[PDB]
Amino acid sequence: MREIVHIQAGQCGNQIGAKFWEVISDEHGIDPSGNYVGDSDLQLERISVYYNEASSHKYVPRAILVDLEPGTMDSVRSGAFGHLFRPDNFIFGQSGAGNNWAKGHYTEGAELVDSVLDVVRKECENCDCLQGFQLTHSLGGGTGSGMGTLLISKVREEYPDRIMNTFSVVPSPKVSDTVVEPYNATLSIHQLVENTDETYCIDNEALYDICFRTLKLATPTYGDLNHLVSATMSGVTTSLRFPGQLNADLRKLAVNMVPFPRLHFFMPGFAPLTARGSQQYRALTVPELTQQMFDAKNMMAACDPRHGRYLTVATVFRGRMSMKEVDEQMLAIQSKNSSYFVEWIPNNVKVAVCDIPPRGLKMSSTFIGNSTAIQELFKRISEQFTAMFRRKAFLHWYTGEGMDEMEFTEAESNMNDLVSEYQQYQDAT
Amino acid sequence: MREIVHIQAGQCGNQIGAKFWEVISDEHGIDPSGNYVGDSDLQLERISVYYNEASSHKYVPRAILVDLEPGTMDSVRSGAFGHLFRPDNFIFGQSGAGNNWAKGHYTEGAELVDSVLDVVRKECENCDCLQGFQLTHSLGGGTGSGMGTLLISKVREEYPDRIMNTFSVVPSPKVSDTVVEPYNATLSIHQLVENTDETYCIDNEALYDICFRTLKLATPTYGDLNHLVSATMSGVTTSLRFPGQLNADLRKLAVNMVPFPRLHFFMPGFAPLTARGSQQYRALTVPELTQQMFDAKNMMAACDPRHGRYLTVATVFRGRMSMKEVDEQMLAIQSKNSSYFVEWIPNNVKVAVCDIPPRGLKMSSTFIGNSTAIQELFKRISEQFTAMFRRKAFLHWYTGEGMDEMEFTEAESNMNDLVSEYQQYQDAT
Amino acid sequence: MRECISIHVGQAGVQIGNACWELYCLEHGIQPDGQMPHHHDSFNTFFSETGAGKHVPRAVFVDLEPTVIDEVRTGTYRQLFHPEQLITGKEDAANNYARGHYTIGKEIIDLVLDRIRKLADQCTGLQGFLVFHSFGGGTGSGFTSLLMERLSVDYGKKSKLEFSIYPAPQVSTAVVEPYNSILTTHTTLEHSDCAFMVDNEAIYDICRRNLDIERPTYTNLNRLISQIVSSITASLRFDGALNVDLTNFQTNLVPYPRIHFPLATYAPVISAEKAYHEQLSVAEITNACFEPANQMVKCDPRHGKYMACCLLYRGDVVPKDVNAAIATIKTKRSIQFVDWCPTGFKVGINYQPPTVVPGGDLAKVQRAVCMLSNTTAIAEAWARLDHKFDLMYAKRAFVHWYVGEGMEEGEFSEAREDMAALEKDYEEVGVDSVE
Amino acid sequence: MRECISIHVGQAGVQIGNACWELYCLEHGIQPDGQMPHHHDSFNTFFSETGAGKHVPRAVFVDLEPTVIDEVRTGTYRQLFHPEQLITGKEDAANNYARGHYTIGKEIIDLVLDRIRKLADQCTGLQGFLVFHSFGGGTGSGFTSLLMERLSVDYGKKSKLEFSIYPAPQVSTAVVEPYNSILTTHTTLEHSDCAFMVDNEAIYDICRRNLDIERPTYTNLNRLISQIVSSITASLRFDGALNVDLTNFQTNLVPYPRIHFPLATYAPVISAEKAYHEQLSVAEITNACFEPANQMVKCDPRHGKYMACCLLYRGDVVPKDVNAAIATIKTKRSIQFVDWCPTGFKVGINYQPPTVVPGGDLAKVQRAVCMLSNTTAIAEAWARLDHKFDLMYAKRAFVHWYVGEGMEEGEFSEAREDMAALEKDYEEVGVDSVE
Ligand SMILES: Nc1nc2c(ncn2[C@@H]2O[C@H](COP(=O)(O)OP(=O)(O)OP(=O)(O)O)[C@@H](O)[C@H]2O)c(=O)[nH]1
Ligand SMILES: Nc1nc2c(ncn2[C@@H]2O[C@H](COP(=O)(O)OP(=O)(O)OP(=O)(O)O)[C@@H](O)[C@H]2O)c(=O)[nH]1
Ligand SMILES: Nc1nc2c(ncn2[C@@H]2O[C@H](COP(=O)(O)OP(=O)(O)OP(=O)(O)O)[C@@H](O)[C@H]2O)c(=O)[nH]1
Ligand SMILES: Nc1nc2c(ncn2[C@@H]2O[C@H](COP(=O)(O)OP(=O)(O)OP(=O)(O)O)[C@@H](O)[C@H]2O)c(=O)[nH]1
Ligand SMILES: [Mg+2]
Ligand SMILES: [Mg+2]
Ligand SMILES: [Mg+2]
Ligand SMILES: [Mg+2]
Repeated sequence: MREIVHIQAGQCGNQIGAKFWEVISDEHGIDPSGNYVGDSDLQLERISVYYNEASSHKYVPRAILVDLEPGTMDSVRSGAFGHLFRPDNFIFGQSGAGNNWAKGHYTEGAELVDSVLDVVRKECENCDCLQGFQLTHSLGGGTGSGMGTLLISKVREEYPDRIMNTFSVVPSPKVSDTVVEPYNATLSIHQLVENTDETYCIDNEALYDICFRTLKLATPTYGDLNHLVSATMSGVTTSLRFPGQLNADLRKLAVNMVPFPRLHFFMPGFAPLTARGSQQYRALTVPELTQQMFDAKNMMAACDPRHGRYLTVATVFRGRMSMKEVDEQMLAIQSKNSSYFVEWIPNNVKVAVCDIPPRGLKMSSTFIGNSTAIQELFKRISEQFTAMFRRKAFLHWYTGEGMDEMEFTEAESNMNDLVSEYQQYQDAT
Repeated sequence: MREIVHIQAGQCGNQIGAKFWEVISDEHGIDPSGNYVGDSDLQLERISVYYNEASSHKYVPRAILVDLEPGTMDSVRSGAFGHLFRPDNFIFGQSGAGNNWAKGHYTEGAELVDSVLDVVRKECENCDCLQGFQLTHSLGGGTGSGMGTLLISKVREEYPDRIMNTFSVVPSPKVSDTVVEPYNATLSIHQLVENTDETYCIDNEALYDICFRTLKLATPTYGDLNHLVSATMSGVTTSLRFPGQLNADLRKLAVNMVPFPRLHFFMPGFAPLTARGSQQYRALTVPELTQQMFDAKNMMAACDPRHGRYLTVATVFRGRMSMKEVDEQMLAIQSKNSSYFVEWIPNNVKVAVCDIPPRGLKMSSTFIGNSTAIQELFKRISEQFTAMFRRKAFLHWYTGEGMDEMEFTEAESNMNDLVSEYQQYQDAT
Repeated sequence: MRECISIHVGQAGVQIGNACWELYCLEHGIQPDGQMPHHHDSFNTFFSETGAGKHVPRAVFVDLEPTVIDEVRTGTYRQLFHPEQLITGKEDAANNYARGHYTIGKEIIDLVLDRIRKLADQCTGLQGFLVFHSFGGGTGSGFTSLLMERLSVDYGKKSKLEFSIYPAPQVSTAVVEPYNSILTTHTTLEHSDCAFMVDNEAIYDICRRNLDIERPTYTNLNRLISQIVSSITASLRFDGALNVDLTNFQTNLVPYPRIHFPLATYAPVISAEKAYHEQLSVAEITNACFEPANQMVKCDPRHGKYMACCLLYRGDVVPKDVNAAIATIKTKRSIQFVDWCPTGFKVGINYQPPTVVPGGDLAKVQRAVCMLSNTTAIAEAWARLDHKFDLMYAKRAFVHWYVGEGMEEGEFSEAREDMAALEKDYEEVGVDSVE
Repeated sequence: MRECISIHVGQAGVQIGNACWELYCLEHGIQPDGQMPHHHDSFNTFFSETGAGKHVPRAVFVDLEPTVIDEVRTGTYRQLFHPEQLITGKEDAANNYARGHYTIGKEIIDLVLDRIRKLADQCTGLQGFLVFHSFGGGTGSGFTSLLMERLSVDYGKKSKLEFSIYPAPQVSTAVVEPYNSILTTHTTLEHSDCAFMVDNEAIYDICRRNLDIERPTYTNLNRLISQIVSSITASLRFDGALNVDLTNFQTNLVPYPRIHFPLATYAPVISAEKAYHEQLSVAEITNACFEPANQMVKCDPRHGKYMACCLLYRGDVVPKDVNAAIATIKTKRSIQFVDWCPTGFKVGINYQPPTVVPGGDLAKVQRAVCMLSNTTAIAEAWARLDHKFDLMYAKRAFVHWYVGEGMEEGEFSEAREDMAALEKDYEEVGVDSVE
């Protein structure tokens, strides 16, 4: 019922997926062996949205793990939670793209997308009513970025009447993990802009700040970072995974938050985030949940909404609560924080309520805001790319495997046009 | 009741039959010693089709094993599972045919053929109502191709009102086991298309691809390659050996599959084919079995069906299954793949259901489709024979044993005529 | 059951046969005295069983001089051979083709034929003959050419295989090799189903380079020869997943009645200390056997085309990688086939791993490859040898020894033009032709 | 699964390779004789597995003089290496690039190419070549040129990484050193993806100051360079929180077709008695690695600008503190990057802590950092070498030797002009420019 397919690309994709399926197995009470061991029947009432049933009451994730380098697959196969995936899903190449868009989009891309499209067509056969696609990847690496672009284009070609959500790990503004980010970022951004539905931009240094300050962790690792990202994603999907007083789903979110075809870049957030020690000194309640959601410090993207205006906002709550407090207090938010809301969208508000709380907590909430503060991120990336390209550095190996200069020119022009439209729509009357 | 006699010519036939009569014993619960030790009584209600009852409840196969060289019998006679054959059946000659057509059809095989016809006529003077003959020969060697063709013409005379099915092993396109393949192949087909009812063309590396890719085996020996040809062989004749909701038999397939006397070259296929570790992660049900049939990856003849159109298709299901799924999906196959079916045979599908599952599996099915993709198989063989004969290579060793250049004129011309009519029917309207 | 007899003539054949029959008893577990300590026939095609537990070979040792046969009688293999077969004359032929073919050949040719019909009737399913004769010598060239006339008439159409010893281009033991070779080839061209060529200078390079031995005596060199000899008949004596008989190669490697001159090759050939550091896989020994530095005739195949091929594996061999390894050879461009031979390979497999004789140079091995490729590279061997003989006949050197012993000057001209005809036909067929 | 092969040229190459393969043997837990008592693939990247439990390296030792190869044969690593690869000529080039590239170099290059082809066809997913060679050595430079040309001709687009031995400015052991350097650099400028530089005087300064050893034999220097090699390769050889490959190294370090001359650095390098009184934190080891007194090329980056940097951390590591240290070093004043490279950092992390050899000069560590910097401080070294070569050549010294060994004057002139242009382009790119 409303089947959804998960696609993971690059090392980030595989790691985030491992943590995410950890979260899903814990939520639905699935043993690492693959056999149900829980007690509640509400979880099994709707178990087939992500998992698939198999003989001897086994459950197999609808996962498509694929990466050019085989190290990530070797790690995930040798480690725990490798006994429930189906081996046919595990696609791996011969060598990583080496942080090269050309190698990730033209050289191994052909064969790899052929194989992965065959696997996708096999997977979509079992689905009863396909709902949409999920793709978690990074815009910084080569294989994940370029091959995810090619896969997205071909999947859009095959399935026009369907939606896909992309969880992109945007490169951090303050620090760069690699050297040549801007070329890859600009090319992937242009391709996504032309051929995607919605994008939940997630940053890395903002999540570092969130994990250090709010959660008070001395040495946070990628395990904790991916834990938080997986929690956000599970909170997003629980709306149609679980019953609730006021339900919502992916198409509802998309129609509520894409007012224009070229404006679908979002900013997520999660609440509450409390340390193990400081959890007993605060009473969990809707006021502090909403107030913690609506402060920039608890924003998962490295941008400050104080410099922009919330174009639209979605709040997906969980646990058991009451719409009275939910609405009356988000109303208080709208009244108090009016100056940071757009004027030509009266009632720029969407709220949904689930019924099953997150594990080990009374109630939580997920925020998804479409704002104009991503404009600074796009313009900073544009500045870096235009400087590095006017020097013409690193260019002749992007040229050496298929590309040439006019593609870079057109990508820069398209991205700049998007920036200009974003700004002039923020500053409309 | 409805008796059948099984013949094995050449080295392959004695090797294919070494495992063919292994699965039949397992199906009917027959010990290697020859004494029934089974429990279910549904096996013995029709046990006389293949096995022959003798004194003291000992059953002996109704098959004859023959070769010109004595190396093959010494393996099966001295080895295990050789206690159940009757020693009179083991006909062997003096020396091998040496990969020569003439030595297997005129010079050396003429002496032994009188020693095997007198066994065939003796073979079922006790057979109540003969259904037909099963022939398991090869098209590459001399004894299997040469005399096995001579045996067909002699058997055709004594039993004209009967059917025979040849489970031939047509030579491979990429690799040749012997240098002089095209001479033996073309000289054999010229007499096959005259006095045989139906033919199962099988390649060797087509089994290599299936075993390596689908079954995930790294070192497939002939013990495992021939074990899959046995499964297809048992599936075709399981309809008249066991009860079924919709029964068929060997005479039913021939009329449904041979629209014209010169067109009886088929393409077998089996499903499911799952490894020993990747089977717990897949639930066996009717949907994927039909899907696994029609993809070019899983077919036992190395010929891509995408370049041709199916003329007729017959699927022989097994196991226990509701019929609705069996036929509701062959409409979807006919609808989704409507471009791969001939137009002037509406409803070109034959189906049949048995009621006994294959050992160790919940259900399975067998596909036998008379396609037009055989067109490319005969072009390639006739192409190799065209260039080789022009230089008269290896010819000076065929003319010395009865044949002449006049004989080769008919073989190429009849092949060229046959392959043309095998094609212009596809292009007909 | 299907029987083949071996004719060993000259000190070349006898010395080869001394180590050749050394290997068969090791393969079949036969003690030198005939006692015993797949199995149970194995030896029935070579070892004709007698009344007692002894097994006697089916060999016909023949020579003109009584020298080389003497140590065979007095060697460690004294009881095994049946004392009657060791036919010996009184004096040799002295590298004279005329002496061994007209004068002293006839006075003893009637004695060897008597032991042939004696042994041919003793067997039931006789298949063919194995000949172990050289070219340079007199009793190994003139005398064996007499046999080829005698066995051909007595037995019309049977297998006639020769394991010759090709004279080396640079290495030259004798001084009248160009006279003996051309006279031998012309007479035995039409009386041989197939003749495996072996050169003496080629085996030095194999032993010096591949095996790394600095003292390659004839004991070690002849050991490398019996391995191919035991390889050609390795399918008759043992059961394999894909068997081959002596008519298979005879049918697969002879596109024309005249072009029946293949050349042997063996693999793997590696040392003892180097064994521990080698993987020894099916994929590499196919490449190792095919490299031009491993053939046993000093003729690099790169100069010509491969007319045909034939492979006989054994041991723990799986027929898939054999299919895989052979398939990729056609892609590699050190091989070059003829246009009218799109399919040009033959594969045979066996279930018996090769066994190394104790004290030998080779090491224990689980796989073996023995390639027999008829190729155009042997065309240069005849032309180069034909140049040497044509230089002799210009001033009629050494001729007076031949003419006075029972041959005519006209017979020399016929053998000269015959090699020109063979060289012309072999090159013309090997080279491409219009239409 | 991704296979890289190592070619060691010259005496320096052989000794460095001995140390490097020793370090690999301790790293993968393999005994010297091939047996063994994250882990098991790893060793499949280097150690090809034979039939038994033994593993053999993928090394190709090549030299002209036989003395050092005899030493490595007689060393304790006599069973591990496959005896065939140890290719030796008969006489050395004697510090003559002409001899090492034209006269004798062509008589052994065929054998080394044959062995390279054999090993490369043996593997499956070949990655690239690592060449360990010196610059002063005549055989080293000549074989470097010849092997670069041959490998570039044979294999089109693969990784070719070099670990050179840069000539020291003040420390000197040769007289034809400028000639060898100019010729080899001109020849291999266009035939190498990324060439690292190591200098002996810099390593001596490091060992004197940081480690405080008064008797620094070549063993300690070789140990250091082997440690850098193992650190750069541990990314392929092991799994980590963020992996990096050789193609990543190239695409993140070298920005231009010619400017591909980085330099290596290792940290921490501290003694044994000083180990107890130190904390060994991520930030402090990062600062020590970026400290200009730890670089292994005698050129202080204060005279130039950093252009690209790659750092591999191995052991227990937190990406947050890695990020903090990188950010603070980026914001520090003394380190200065180029304007057109706003992001000049590439970080990799590995979960395997380094292992110290027994009896080594270094101490056990839980965190290690390897740094590879492409900067403009190498321009001064290029200019100094060019000035030395021009001063020596201004009056035609040793030119009679070089010309007599098959050379001309155009080669010298074109090498001079080529390095002049290369230095000019290097300085122009490194220096800041308006717009
Ligand atoms: N949030 C998060 N990001 C990660 C994690 N691991 C890696 N990344 C990001 O992923 C980027 C690396 O790009 P990838 O596509 O994974 O590169 P790769 O998988 O090594 O293969 P190539 O693209 O060919 O280099 C880095 O810039 C990181 O910012 C992680 O655990 N969590
Ligand atoms: N599928 C399959 N084919 C086999 C097997 N063994 C042999 N063959 C085929 O059989 C062919 C050999 O021809 P045969 O007619 O058997 O030759 P023979 O029986 O040995 O006797 P001759 O014809 O005289 O050589 C080869 O081309 C193989 O392709 C097997 O185990 N499985
Ligand atoms: N491979 C091999 N060849 C040998 C051996 N001994 C001799 N030969 C070859 O035999 C040639 C000599 O001619 P033979 O036919 O043996 O002469 P013969 O057998 O003594 O007979 P006569 O010519 O009458 O003396 C030499 O050129 C050698 O090449 C051997 O032990 N092994
Ligand atoms: N790092 C390091 N460098 C060395 C070592 N041994 C020698 N070298 C360098 O190698 C140079 C000598 O050149 P080689 O390549 O060894 O010359 P060769 O091996 O004698 O052979 P020829 O060049 O023909 O004379 C010296 O200038 C040293 O700088 C060593 O153990 N470690
Ligand atoms: Mg990667
Ligand atoms: Mg046979
Ligand atoms: Mg003699
Ligand atoms: Mg030297």
